[PDB]
Amino acid sequence: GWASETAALSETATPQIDRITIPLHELAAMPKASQRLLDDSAFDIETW
Amino acid sequence: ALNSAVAAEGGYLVDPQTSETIRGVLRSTASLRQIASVVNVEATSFDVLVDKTDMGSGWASETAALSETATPQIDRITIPLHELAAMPKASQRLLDDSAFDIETWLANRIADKFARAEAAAFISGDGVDKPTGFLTKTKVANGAWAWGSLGYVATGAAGDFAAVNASDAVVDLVYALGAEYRANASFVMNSKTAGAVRKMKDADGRFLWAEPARLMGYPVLIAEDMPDIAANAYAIAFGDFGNGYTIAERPDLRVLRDPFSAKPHVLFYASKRVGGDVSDFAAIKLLKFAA
Amino acid sequence: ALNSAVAAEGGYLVDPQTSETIRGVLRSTASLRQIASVVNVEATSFDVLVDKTDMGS
Repeated sequence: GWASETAALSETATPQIDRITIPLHELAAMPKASQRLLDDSAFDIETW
Repeated sequence: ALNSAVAAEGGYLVDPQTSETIRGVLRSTASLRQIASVVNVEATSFDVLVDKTDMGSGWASETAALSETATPQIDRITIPLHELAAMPKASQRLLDDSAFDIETWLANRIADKFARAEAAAFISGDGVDKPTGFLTKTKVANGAWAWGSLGYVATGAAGDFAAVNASDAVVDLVYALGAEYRANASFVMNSKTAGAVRKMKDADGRFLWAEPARLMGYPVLIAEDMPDIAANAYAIAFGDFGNGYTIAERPDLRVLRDPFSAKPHVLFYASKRVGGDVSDFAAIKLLKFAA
Repeated sequence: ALNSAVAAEGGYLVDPQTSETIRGVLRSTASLRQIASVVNVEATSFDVLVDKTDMGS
């Protein structure tokens, strides 16, 4: 603030630091493919 | 564009020209420093060494077996060299926007106050944290004069000078001082004592005493810190302060500006340190008004 | 030597600056001279000779 010609000029204020956390979770998927329908199938399911 | 008197019709184009230097009341400077013994000393104290006595001469015979003669005993006097400090507070917004030189004026106005505050200590100051003036030196009647004391001559009447033979207490004070100290000696009075001296007039109304304002031919230092003519006061002193009084000082003024204590101000802290008391007690006589 | 706020203190010796040149409100300079015909005439008056009509054929 404007100090003015005469004043004590006390301590004003300081930005209060706040911390935001990005917990970094994981994204998972487990397609359960049978073994039969994996080698007797003409389509490559393991790459599909 | 018209007359410079009325404001709107061209009166705003004037700008009063201010002073060159910021003047001030010209206060007393007769400080006894210019007549006493000022010695630069960068220490905690000054220790003078005097010879309170003298030797003995023989006038030896042709066959006399010369004996040992006297030898002057020696006195040491310690000038404590106290300090004098003043701390004026000037705003920082002022110092910036103040076309004069406020710092140089503050140091020049302080050095005027110090040269004036130490003039009181050299005359009537006591011993605590300040030089002892020659008035606090156990004044003893003259004739019964010892070394550790200042002599004085009495006037007669208590309130003022003698009732009948006035102006004899002044002349015998002169000739009670020693022909070698009177060579360069001077009275010390205040403004209202030197006035009461000039008002002294003979039996016909004419002044009996005939810019430096000397008295009986000897100079007069018009102090402002000696006592005036009271019931039992020492209003007039006279002596060779060139040898009687010694001043010890550091010939500078240490100013420490402090922008930190008072934050929007600067708070100049200046302090020179000076001390001094009488070193030759035989060289200062006094005029007590008691009896 | 105190603050420059009250008069009988540092407040007397401040002396504001004064805007080295005196300015004024700005007025338009378009004067019809940059379209009209300006003729330097050192006389009591100027005449012009025109042809209010034309010839015949």
